[PDB]
Amino acid sequence: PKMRLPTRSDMICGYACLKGTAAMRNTKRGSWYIEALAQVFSERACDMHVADMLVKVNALIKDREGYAPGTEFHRCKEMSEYCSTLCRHLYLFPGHP
Amino acid sequence: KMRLPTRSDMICGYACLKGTAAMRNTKRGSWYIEALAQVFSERACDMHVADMLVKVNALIKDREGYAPGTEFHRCKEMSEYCSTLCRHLYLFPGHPP
Amino acid sequence: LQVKPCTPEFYQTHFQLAYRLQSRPRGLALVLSNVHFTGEKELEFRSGGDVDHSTLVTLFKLLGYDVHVLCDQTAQEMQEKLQNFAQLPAHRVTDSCIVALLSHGVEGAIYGVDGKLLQLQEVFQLFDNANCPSLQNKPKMFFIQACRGDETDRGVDQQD
Amino acid sequence: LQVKPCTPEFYQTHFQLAYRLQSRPRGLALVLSNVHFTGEKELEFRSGGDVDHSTLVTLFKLLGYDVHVLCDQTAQEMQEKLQNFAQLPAHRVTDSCIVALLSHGVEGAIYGVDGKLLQLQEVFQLFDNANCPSLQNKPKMFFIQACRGDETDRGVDQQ
Amino acid sequence: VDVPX
Amino acid sequence: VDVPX
Repeated sequence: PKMRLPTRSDMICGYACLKGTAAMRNTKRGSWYIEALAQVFSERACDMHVADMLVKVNALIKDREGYAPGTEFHRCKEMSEYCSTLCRHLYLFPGHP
Repeated sequence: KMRLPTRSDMICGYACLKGTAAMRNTKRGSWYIEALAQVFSERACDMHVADMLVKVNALIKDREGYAPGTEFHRCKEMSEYCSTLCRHLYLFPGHPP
Repeated sequence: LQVKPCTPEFYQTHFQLAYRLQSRPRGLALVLSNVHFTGEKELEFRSGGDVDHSTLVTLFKLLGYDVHVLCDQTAQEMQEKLQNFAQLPAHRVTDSCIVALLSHGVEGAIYGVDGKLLQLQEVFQLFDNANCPSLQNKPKMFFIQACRGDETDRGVDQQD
Repeated sequence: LQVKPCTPEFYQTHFQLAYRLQSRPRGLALVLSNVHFTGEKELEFRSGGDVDHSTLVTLFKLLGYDVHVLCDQTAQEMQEKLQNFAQLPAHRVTDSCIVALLSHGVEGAIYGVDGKLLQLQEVFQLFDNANCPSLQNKPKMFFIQACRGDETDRGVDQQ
Repeated sequence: VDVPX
Repeated sequence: VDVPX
């Protein structure tokens, strides 16, 4: 009798938007979520775990709003989330040793 | 003047994954609620809720069914959490006095 | 069950990065347990649900919450009293909220004692920024003890 | 883009409570971008997806991942090649995995360029403990840039 | 014993 | 300009 595993575990999944909603994208700069993701990860992978970085990406997305004058999407919002079956901190430890 | 997404700043812990069952001990209670009370009661002092839920995941991942002569014997389960939180959720138990 | 207090030093080094969480009470908590089911669809009495309920009532009290309790509620009762709860004016002077729902369920929905389903999206919406302005920008915790399927996970051996 | 490296001290005081993550490369990464939709159900061309794709490929290389790339794929092509990727033998000697999926979509599924859908459960399943034993116990990250619906979030006023 | 939920 | 995904 060794320790066994659930069928699925040790996953983290980041979604650009919430159930039943749309994710926003700028036609020049790209998606809000990816842009935010790149900024946080590149800046903080060195000292923050991925789940926490994703909370940080949540904060950026909550404060953003659409620029789409004359259209129904002007000032529109989006909210990101993540779901996690991780069982330890996930530090990416960039550039070490 | 800035606006909010429709929904934000939520965290939801689930005893099991989409499509999967949760397991409950007839004397000790549910694996998840048991795991949750233990971790929260020990670690609320120094760990934010999202991180605490990761530790709950760790306990659940390792637990297995006792129910000899059922298909639930040696069965598994995986909890998960989804978060739209935008900062650390520290419960700061006992502060100030 | 005992909750170890955090130190002042911990508070002073973490309060600025966290949600504000200093109100007394820390918030309102609702523990809603269904254990005994009586509808046309038969659902097995949730033995040990009673220990779940005590455990969470104690835990949330110790975490500084004003704990409200509901036992053995129908789907409609659940929807109505979750809505009343979300609409309580006490949420204005607290910093957070906790809802725990304990029952049988299916993917994305939980059963009331009558075997009818309350969709979880509908529950989260009760507490959202549109509908619960009192909790705007405040952390809202949900805990769902319920099945999302009827298949056993036999699990998998660890490879090598 | 520039990735600040972690300090040795940070590694020493954090490695014990974290997933083992020191393999070189850190993992395989896959960035799968659908931008041009040539199919039945008309899906608007994902202008700006080019910058999304470039940013991740760059990001993941700099985080130390071996980056694989697929563009403009059908539902079936996404499924087959996701399975080929999950089954690659490098996963045994790496410490983690990254899959980023960028496309149009609906709740719980994403669109191929053919307007057909791939269910996200089927995708996560390809990397689970039964199907991808070589990633057992290893952190697997997924990032999904895709709509999960059609209705605009109009937003709400802050009281 | 353990049972499903 | 911002468009839906």
